[PDB]
Amino acid sequence: RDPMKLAVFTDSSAYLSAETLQREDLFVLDIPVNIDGEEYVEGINLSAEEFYQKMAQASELPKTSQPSIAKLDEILTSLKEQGYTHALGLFLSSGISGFYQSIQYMVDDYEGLTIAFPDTLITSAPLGIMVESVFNWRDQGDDFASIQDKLAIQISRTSAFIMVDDLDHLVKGGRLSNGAAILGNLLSIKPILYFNDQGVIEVYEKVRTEKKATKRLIEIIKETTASGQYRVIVIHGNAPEKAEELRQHLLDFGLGSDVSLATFGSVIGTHLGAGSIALGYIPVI
Ligand SMILES: CCCCCCCCCCCCCC(=O)O
Ligand code: NA
Repeated sequence: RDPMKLAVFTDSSAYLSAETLQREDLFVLDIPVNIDGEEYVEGINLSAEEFYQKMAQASELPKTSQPSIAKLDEILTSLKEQGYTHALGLFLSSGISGFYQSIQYMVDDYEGLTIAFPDTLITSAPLGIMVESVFNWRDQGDDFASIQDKLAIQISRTSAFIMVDDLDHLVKGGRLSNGAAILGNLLSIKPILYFNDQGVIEVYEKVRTEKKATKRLIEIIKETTASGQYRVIVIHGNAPEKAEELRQHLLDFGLGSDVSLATFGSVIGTHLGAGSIALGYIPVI
């Protein structure tokens, strides 16, 4: 491996594989979720499996907070003092959190520590695979500049396509424009949303029904992944039967172990609400 002494950061909106969660020098900044005046951190005092029902019994909509910039600063200061030479931070999209813009002033603040915080434009399982890939590339002997190049390609060719049971959480949480709600009919319509090339959640297509929207997610992913080898992830929030159906369609298309399943927990589920489904994709670089 390269003789840099590298630290990798992400936040808990990333869906991290068991592989990645074992890796050295990985720092995950937790995102707290306020429910009825109490602060929860998934994996500490909140399990992902209790979240949707807990939210349904809440007296106001839960609210997420940004990853802690104070803890990022303290960790970076510490890593500098312990002789680390490089830090890579892969955080949730600038289009869904002010955290990315807030940390841009820190990049040059730590003498002797080379820092990069590229805008990943994504979250959830694709973000987690970016983190995984960083370690894979390190294991190939890649240095810091080569890792950044490879990340830049992944970022440019990654997105996710999303359908929610109801647009209320997204609009009320602020990550989807207010207009989008009147954009479209009512209960029945199931718009497909995606991460656009600015990392912002945008309406892709207004679909009339859930059954069609399910098919359309598959058809869109067949198109967007046609050039090369991609990881495709079926991601759901309390929608396991729909997720398994989609996974079966992708396996029948031939995706094999390149298709996997993940879940939306408390952080993303606060914004998407229960009953949500997404297909994420990211090239294997
Ligand atoms: C793959 C689909 C992902 C959908 C993401 C919905 C929006 C999540 C925003 C989470 C913000 C957490 C940190 C914050 O509050 O600033
Ligand atoms: Na392909």
